[PDB]
Amino acid sequence: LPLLGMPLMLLFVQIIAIVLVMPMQAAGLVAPSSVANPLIFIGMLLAFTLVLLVLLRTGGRRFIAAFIGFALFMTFLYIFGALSLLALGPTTAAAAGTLIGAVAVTALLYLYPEWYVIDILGVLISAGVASIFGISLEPLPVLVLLVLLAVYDAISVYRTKHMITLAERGAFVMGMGDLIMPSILVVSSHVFAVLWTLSAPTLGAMVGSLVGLAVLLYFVNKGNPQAGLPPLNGGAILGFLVGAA
Amino acid sequence: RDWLPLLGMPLMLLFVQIIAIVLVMPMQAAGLVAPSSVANPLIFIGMLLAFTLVLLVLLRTGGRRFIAAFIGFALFMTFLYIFGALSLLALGPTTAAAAGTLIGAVAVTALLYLYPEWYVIDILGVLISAGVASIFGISLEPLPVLVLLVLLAVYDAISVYRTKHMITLAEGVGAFVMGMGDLIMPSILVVSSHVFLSAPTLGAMVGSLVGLAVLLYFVNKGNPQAGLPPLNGGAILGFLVGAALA
Amino acid sequence: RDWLPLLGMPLMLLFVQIIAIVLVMPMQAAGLVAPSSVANPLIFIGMLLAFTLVLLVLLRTGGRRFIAAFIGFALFMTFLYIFGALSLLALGPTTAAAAGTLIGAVAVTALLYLYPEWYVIDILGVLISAGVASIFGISLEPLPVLVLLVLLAVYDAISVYRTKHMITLAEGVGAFVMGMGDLIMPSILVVSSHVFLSAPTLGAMVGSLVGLAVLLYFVNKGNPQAGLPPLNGGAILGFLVGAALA
Amino acid sequence: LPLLGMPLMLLFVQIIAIVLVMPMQAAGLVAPSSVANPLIFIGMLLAFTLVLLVLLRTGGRRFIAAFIGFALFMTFLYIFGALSLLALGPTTAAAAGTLIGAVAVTALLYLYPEWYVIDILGVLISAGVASIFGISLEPLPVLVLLVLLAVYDAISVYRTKHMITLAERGAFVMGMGDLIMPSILVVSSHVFAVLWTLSAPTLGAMVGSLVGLAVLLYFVNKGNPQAGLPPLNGGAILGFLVGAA
Repeated sequence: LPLLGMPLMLLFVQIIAIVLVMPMQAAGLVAPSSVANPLIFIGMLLAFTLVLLVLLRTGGRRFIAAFIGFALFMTFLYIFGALSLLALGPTTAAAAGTLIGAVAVTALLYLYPEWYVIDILGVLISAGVASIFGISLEPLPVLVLLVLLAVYDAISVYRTKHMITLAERGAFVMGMGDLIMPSILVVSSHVFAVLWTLSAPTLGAMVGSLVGLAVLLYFVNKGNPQAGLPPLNGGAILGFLVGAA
Repeated sequence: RDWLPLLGMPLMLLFVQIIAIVLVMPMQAAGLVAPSSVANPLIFIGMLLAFTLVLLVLLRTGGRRFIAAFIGFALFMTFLYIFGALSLLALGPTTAAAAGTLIGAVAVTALLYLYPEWYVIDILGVLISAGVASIFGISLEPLPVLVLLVLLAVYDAISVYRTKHMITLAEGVGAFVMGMGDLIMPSILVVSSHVFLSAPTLGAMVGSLVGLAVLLYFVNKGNPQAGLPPLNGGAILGFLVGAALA
Repeated sequence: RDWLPLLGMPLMLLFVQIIAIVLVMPMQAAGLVAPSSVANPLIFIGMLLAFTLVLLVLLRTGGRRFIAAFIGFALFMTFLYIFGALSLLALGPTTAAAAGTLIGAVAVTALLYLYPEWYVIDILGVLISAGVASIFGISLEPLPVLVLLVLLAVYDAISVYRTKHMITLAEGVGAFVMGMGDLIMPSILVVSSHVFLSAPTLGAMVGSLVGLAVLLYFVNKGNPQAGLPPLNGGAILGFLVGAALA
Repeated sequence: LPLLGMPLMLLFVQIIAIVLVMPMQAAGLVAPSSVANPLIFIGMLLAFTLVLLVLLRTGGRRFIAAFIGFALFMTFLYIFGALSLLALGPTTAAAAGTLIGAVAVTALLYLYPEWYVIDILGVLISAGVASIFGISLEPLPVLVLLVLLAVYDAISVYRTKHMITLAERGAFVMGMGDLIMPSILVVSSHVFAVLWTLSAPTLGAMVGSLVGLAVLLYFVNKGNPQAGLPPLNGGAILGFLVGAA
């Protein structure tokens, strides 16, 4: 049954990312087109992580536990807050309305969950990040970013596999990350000029990603071999280009 | 009866609040502070996280008395601001006032480092705590402070419930900083209310004492509880009671 | 005779210099650089120290392939600048040129990470090295570069003499980075001279080759020596010889 | 014989600090009077050190060895360079003249010395730092700074002594530091209005410091007890106030 579950997880993240697209540009503002944007993005990720880890190596018993709780709280503030209070909206008790909401959620997220809860929250966050970057510019810096990241993945995969043929948390993090990646082409192609059953080529990307994840879960059950991202990234790319022509 | 024992902490509460008010006065005679935005609590919290990160990287990189040095200096400075504020409202801009506070803070900090009388420690803890309380209380207004309080309280209860459950799991299924610090927390709401003999914000002070009562009650019972929600929740209770008055 | 063996390194020298010139050209068609101040070598050195500190804190915080990732990315980017500069002078501002270089750099970096042919490694090392050489050589003028060179050489000889003496004491009384890097150093002086078929700065190139000759001579002898002072001192020798010409 | 040696070391550092005072304000510029200046100074030292150590804990085999070699080279650049080339002066081959000089010295300093050499170089550096801060403002922020630092020292000394009564490089660094401290009152009181045998009260401070060091070396040979700085700092202070009245 979860065999549909994780594709469900994708579909939902994409959907909520689109639903968030409208209220998100009521401010938004992260990063023109510019293909240098993916590079700035990558470097931002590497330095962010490098810092976060040096925070672990300098922490992180109650520190980075809390630190993460806080970052989580902020991003959840933006999710509930900016995206729902402006969608009401806007101001006053609604803003307050969402604070209570986000404090509730992070409190809920912290302590111990129950199966569906973590998945749900992850879906929310994921849709958030997806929406943000997808909005933060167009389907071509995004195309290059995707193919870059994916190619990195496949290479590190083959490499660390070939590095074998001799002789917990980060999983959920990385999971969310792949959940996020194609959604960026879906939002960022919704920010593009057709509009059948609400934006035809973004649909194309979306289905292409759903089949991508299908193929991935298949090879995943075939045994070991799966170059992580290049299925969903590149396949969502194929679906997008298929839905644009 | 059970008076003299363990009343010293509600004593310390009242005292810190009082000295926080009395410090509300002189601290504006040279500004300080740091916009009644609800983002202010967030900036507060994050900056606090930076404060701890600094303190920890400082400790792990110690520093046998380098750590003692770094904190001794931090102390010296915060006492400079305390005393400074005192004389600068007192004798005002005069050289003998300022020099008075420098000599004062040198005296006090030196005393604390020279193995004092350690009833003294509680007293100084009260001074410092009242100081911080005054600063942030003078800084921006209730509703942000209210948010800050409720937030922090929630964090606390999460933390306690977590490590306690981690006790109930692991079978088969420096403290003064935290002390005087939580002594500070609701008092900051006590200040940021008289800043917006006293008002109807006595209410917050008594409610905070009653929170502390519930706290030292449960603490003097077997099988402990969370901390903040009695003190904050009770100070908030009293404060909101001090609204239904006027 | 002893031709084909260990000529590949002077080969690599000449090649890197050549490709550094050929890169001198296109890199100004979009600027880059970074004032013929003698403080520039100092800024260079300090920034280099920051570069290493970053690389090390990155390694010790590794990062099994995170480190591989971080450097893979750095590589990818520097290759983007290389290729970029190429097509952007070639086909110019066109989309097919830029996309050409992105695809190019993806191809190259992917190749290098996929366990290539590792004669390939030397070739790419030559590309990169020529790149850096070109950048700083295009950046500011000789006398600062001269200072930089002599400085670095002095540091080197101190370091070698130190650890060698530490060998002679302790009884009873990734290398490619450093390699191609020192391959780079005098070449930067070769660029920053044609930037101020070639000039009388051929002289610096040959003198650098003769330095390398002395180097691979002593290295192929028992009981090693310092490194930089032959390459830099010899490139400088040839360069100053290329002044007594014109 | 070194019984005079280390006082000699002091006298020399003070002298060269004064000799450097003139060419030093040909630019200079570190830190108005302002008694907040000592505090800024202290905090600067604590954060500087904290960083330097985190540089060790993140280094420091060839790194901080070199890093120090560099910092040393720069400060020696300023010493030879700014103080001698302007004292010639100024510009052209003189500036070059001192570069060769400083590269020589740090090169000389690195590798292995010979007794007198390290002392000499230390004296130079010390005079440099002394001159700089002494110039960088007046004898009253300096007075407070001195008495503060000294009182800290005596307290940490008593404390870590009382922490006993139960049951290499940094030495030279700290040595230089105490060599430095009173010289700051001598320079910074030379930047003050009398002028007998060239500034009478700064002489007063200088001798008061020489007797301070005398008393210190005496108690040092008495056995263990010496509250480090409060002899030379506070005693140079007494000498200054004696020479000013």
